[PDB]
Amino acid sequence: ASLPPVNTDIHDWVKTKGAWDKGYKGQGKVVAVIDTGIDPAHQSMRISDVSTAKVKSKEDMLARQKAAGINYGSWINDKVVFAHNYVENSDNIKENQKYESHGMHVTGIVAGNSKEAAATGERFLGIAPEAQVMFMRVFANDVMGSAESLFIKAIEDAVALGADVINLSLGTANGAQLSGSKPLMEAIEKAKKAGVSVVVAAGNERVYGSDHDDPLATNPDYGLVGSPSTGRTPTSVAAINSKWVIQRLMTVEELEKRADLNHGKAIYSESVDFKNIKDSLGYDKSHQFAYVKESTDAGYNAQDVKGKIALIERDPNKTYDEMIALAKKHGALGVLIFNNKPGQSNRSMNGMGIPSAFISHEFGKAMSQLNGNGTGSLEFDSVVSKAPSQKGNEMNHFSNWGLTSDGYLKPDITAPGGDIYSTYNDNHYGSQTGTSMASPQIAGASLLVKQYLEKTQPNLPKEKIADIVKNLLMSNAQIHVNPETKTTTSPRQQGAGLLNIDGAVTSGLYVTGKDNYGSISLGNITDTMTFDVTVHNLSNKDKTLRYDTELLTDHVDPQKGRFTLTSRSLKTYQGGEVTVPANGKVTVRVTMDVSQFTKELTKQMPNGYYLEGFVRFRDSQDDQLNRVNIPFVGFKGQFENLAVAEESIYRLKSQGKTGFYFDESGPKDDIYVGKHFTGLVTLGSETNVSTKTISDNGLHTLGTFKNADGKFILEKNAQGNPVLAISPNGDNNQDFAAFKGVFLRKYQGLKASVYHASDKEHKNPLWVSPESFKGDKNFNSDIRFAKSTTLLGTAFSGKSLTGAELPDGYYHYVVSYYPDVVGAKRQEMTFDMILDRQKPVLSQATFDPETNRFKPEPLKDRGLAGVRKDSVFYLERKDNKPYTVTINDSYKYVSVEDNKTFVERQADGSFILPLDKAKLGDFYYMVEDFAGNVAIAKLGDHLPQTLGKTPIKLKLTDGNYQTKETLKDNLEMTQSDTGLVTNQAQLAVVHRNQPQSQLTKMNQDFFISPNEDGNKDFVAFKGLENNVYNDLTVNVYAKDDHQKQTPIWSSQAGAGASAIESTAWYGITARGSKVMPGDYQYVVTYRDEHGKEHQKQYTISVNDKKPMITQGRFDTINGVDHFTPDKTKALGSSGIVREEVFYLAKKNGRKFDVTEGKDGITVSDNKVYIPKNPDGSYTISKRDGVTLSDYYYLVEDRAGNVSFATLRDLKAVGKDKAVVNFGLDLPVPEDKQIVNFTYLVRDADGKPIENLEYYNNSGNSLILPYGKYTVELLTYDTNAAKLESDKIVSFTLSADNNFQQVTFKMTMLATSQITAHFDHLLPEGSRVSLKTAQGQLIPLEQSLYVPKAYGKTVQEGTYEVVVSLPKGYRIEGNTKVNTLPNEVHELSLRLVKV
Ligand SMILES: [Ca+2]
Ligand SMILES: [Ca+2]
Ligand SMILES: [Ca+2]
Ligand SMILES: [Ca+2]
Ligand SMILES: [Ca+2]
Ligand SMILES: [Ca+2]
Ligand SMILES: [Ca+2]
Ligand SMILES: [Ca+2]
Ligand SMILES: [Ca+2]
Ligand SMILES: [Ca+2]
Ligand SMILES: [Cl-]
Ligand SMILES: [Mg+2]
Repeated sequence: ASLPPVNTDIHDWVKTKGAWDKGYKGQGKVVAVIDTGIDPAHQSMRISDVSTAKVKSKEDMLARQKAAGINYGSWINDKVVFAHNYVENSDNIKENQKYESHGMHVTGIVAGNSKEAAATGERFLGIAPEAQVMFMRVFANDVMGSAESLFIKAIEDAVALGADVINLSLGTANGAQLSGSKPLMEAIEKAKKAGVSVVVAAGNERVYGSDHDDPLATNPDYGLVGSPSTGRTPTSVAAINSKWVIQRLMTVEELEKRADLNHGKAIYSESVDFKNIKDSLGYDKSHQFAYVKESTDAGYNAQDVKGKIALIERDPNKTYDEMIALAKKHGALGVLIFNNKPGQSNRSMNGMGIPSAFISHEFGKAMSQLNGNGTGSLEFDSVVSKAPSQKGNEMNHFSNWGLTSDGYLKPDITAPGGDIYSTYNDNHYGSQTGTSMASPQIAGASLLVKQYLEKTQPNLPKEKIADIVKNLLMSNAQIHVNPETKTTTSPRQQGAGLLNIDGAVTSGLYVTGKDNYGSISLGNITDTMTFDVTVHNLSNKDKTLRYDTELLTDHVDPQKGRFTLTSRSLKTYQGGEVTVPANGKVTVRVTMDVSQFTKELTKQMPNGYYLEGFVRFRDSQDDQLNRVNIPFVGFKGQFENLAVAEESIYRLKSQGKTGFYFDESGPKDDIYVGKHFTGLVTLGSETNVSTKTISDNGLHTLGTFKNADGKFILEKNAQGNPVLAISPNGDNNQDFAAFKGVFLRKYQGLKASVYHASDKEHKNPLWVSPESFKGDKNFNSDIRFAKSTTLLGTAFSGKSLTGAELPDGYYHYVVSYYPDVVGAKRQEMTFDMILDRQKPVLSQATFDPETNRFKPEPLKDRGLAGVRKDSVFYLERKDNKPYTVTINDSYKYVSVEDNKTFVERQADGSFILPLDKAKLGDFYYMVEDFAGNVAIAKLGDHLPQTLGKTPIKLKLTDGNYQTKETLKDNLEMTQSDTGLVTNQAQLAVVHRNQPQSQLTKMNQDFFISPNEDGNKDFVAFKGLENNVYNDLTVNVYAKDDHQKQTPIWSSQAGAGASAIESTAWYGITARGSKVMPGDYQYVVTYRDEHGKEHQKQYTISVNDKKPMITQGRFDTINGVDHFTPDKTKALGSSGIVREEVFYLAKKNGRKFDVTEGKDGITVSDNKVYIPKNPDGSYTISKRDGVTLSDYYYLVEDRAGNVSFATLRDLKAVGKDKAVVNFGLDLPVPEDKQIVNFTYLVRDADGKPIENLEYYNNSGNSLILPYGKYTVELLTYDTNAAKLESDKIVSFTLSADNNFQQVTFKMTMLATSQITAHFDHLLPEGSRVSLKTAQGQLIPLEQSLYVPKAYGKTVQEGTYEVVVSLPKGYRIEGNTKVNTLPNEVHELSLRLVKV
């Protein structure tokens, strides 16, 4: 034919045609695209001449599938020769959106091959139009736990069926190169060895803080490159913006003759919120407009109010809505805001509170339309046009940057990802932006460089080939120059440069540093950079090249102290010439003294800076052919040791500074707990004098207190300092303190320790958090990404490693951690901390009867916290009672507080009491310390009845209004009883208040469920009332410890047979960790009056699993619904001991109710019970106001675990239907568990079941007809847990077994870090390994940034550092370590010679 022309907007730039014209189009290669969707009907989806393809027919395929075990997924046509949906286990591979399919677009880019024209009039091709496509539909739901296993099957399938390259969009911000998820890394190594190029988008988060503000110059570790592409084997791809852009434009023909404005044709950007221009003004219809100066009202009133689309420049003060709305007010019809900054890329507003005028941003100050001076006409194109782009040849804003988390240079290379036009569904095309557009450009190009290498170097093995495909692509790339600043683009942003395909299949040169890689990561840099660059020549003629090295660093806006993410050029240090043998290599030695720049740069980057850049090679004769180059980066400083956390908001405020994400709005020194800072947090709860407080107040920043307005304020003591103090007394007011961090770098090994503050060197921990934590920097790339993280696992509560109470005193609470670089130093951060459990001093005061002046003694605390506030209040009666009860009808919540009203405090320290407003003696005086201890005297308590007189001295004592609740006792012990006691409470069903609990005897069913639900949470011992129990100890022993010799929890000193709490075991170790389900020996020992030793032994069982309610039966009897639950079994620890049917009656409009008992207020569900009939049915009756979803069935096991279901939910099961439920069986507490996993159920022929119905609102419980089935575990968090039982389980539903329980038994995974640190660098030829318990070797390799150190992350276990060592050498030091979970273990080892 005479075919439409090809769009070379991208090919001209990346120089594709230099490869096409040498016969490299992808013919007989295959790209495996792992991604979201694909339409293989698309006209683009085409091969020319199947005869030359890798796979020549639908049968060549079924011949490849069975060949390697793939029993699933079809061949579709000559182009898309394999496709399987790995999420469903489906062959539904096409997405259904607005034709907008991501994976469609990606495939268009790598291998589109259309003959037809898109809407421009051109036809579009990929980099490899003649390559074949296998598509793996693979994508992630949170609901899975980990989609990784799916990606690995797609990778392994792709390899097996014979791909040449794989294209992944997959990414996890702040990847490491050496420690990504190992199952996925190894899958990738496996493709490399099969000669597969693994090409991965680098991510779209850009850099730390990117949704907030540019990064502080004290924080150079701002990189965020993706978790798989950051690995050494993949090719990791950054994105540049296309120079040409295909969009609907706007045209004023009255500006046709301005050729620098694309002939009167503008790029307009409406806000992502609204986008109302097409639907409100309509394409292809012409409208008036009128320049408005000044978006006030003045500006010629409203000339642009008749029909004119209003045209206004941006007022950087007035907001986008103060503008659109003010225009719509004057009659707008729709407004254009044209940019105030000249030459700038159309700011993105979003901004849509009060739009409704149909608005857009017109390109720049440029495109100020001033024809006939304000008046003009304009229309909106309905078809897309080619336009110069307002941001072409710029790095795309969001391409990931920086180094990998562990210090390596990535990404590797750049390609066009901004505004790329490619294929959508249903013969549509569209344009779309991101680093995963750039990635298929490079996937395509490595198709072609592979074709080449295969023709031109046929003696290259599978294993070596993908690594050379990469090294050519990089080394031949065009080093990009930032156009706004005229400086080389950072290699941390652009990699080895912009893609140059021709260069790569033409020059036959590539470059390599010492590490045999197309880029160079030097580690730390010290006043002298020396390194070895190596050029390689695949030609059999030869090349002579002249070279020179440009050295860069990061520019810093000195007004702001923030990186600008642009590079400044230091010095193009000069090189030389060298000649590169045919089929050989030559090595040159670059050397630069940078001593010169240290002072100027250390001044603006006090924690160090990057020294990076390129080494350029040109042909010595003609400097435009044989252009190749290598990137490098080092760190002037100690990259491994950069601060991991931002400094504490305390220290920063104290030195006039602020947090990177800290919102300083509000009253001076407000630290509301929802802001973002490093700090400590604690729980508060109010003190009430007229009723028992029934709920706490939530977390607040420790050291802050509500001021009059209820904002929480960092108060200072007399010396002008905040006070970090907790009062671990049981009252839930500041009883604990926990670390909250704003993390700057990825952290690992994080724990909390408490030392006595006179233990200055932190050598004797008194308490350590039971676990250790690890996590990500708070990079905040958009709203979904936390600006701070709270680690409640670091809660300290004044108990020690033993559970003993640590005395009131002055301690250091030390949070320690490590960055993710081997060899780094442990970073501590210290909080001075008071343990004070003592209320302030209530002495006496001077009341004078006619000045009405109450003045108390000056304020004195007991303990170190210090008095913080002085108060007087009375209880204003209201609805006749001194407190108000408040029922949050929507959250089903009740709260109660005093009607406290406060008397102002005159500056001299006293109070003028309003006795018009209540009696003296109904006023309370209150003194609070900084730890939360609260003293309150009711001053009437010590009033003389001689009221009116002359000034009297009044005695004040505390009323113990702030105390810890205590549990209702009521119990009388006979000698019959065991001695054991536990607690009893019902489970709320509607209200979310804490149900009333009270003590109960325990003379059977020795089983507890430590879940803090009120019911059987502990085992305490209570003695006969007149018996004596001297020296009373409880110890708990594991079942292994049959000699009862090493306790795992013991009563603290001073426990007594009648203080129950002192004796209560809550299934917890001495450290306060929940014990595992199992049996334990609870041993009570005491001496009586006579000194005879007594011991009472009991076997307690711990188990907190909720019971599983099965669907029962329903029958109609005398016209009334009858419910018959299935027979519960009673076989111990889980057997049912309580069975209820009830319903909730509405009263006062709701289903719960408040009752004002003698102590205080209590909340209950309006429960009404249904007698069990003698046939085991319950009669579910008529009852005005009550529907079947108001009737419940409830069960309790011997442990006190409770479950319930509405009868509506149980009745949704047909009478012929059965129910199967799937779950995981982990040997840990319910709060320590995965719940996330997906599964496939197949019917008796192997067909996936369709049209799912769920049982009792659980997506792990299905309603199915009777039959044979199988279930297969699809996904689960494989970093957290290992499957142990069968992955496929067969089961049969039937009217007898109409409820099946299928569980996948699992074990749980725990890692540790090990670092071996040496004295002096080890001699050449030494090898370091970890030797495992079974005798195997785990090789370690030198740390880049810390070369005396070798480390790895391992499975929790016992290891020994073995070292191989030549000549006469020896290692001394402890080489053995028993790792702990999430811990970091350092072995300092010593190298010795003679
Ligand atoms: Ca196409
Ligand atoms: Ca408080
Ligand atoms: Ca307290
Ligand atoms: Ca070390
Ligand atoms: Ca105190
Ligand atoms: Ca107060
Ligand atoms: Ca319980
Ligand atoms: Ca289906
Ligand atoms: Ca160092
Ligand atoms: Ca463990
Ligand atoms: Cl922004
Ligand atoms: Mg912005």
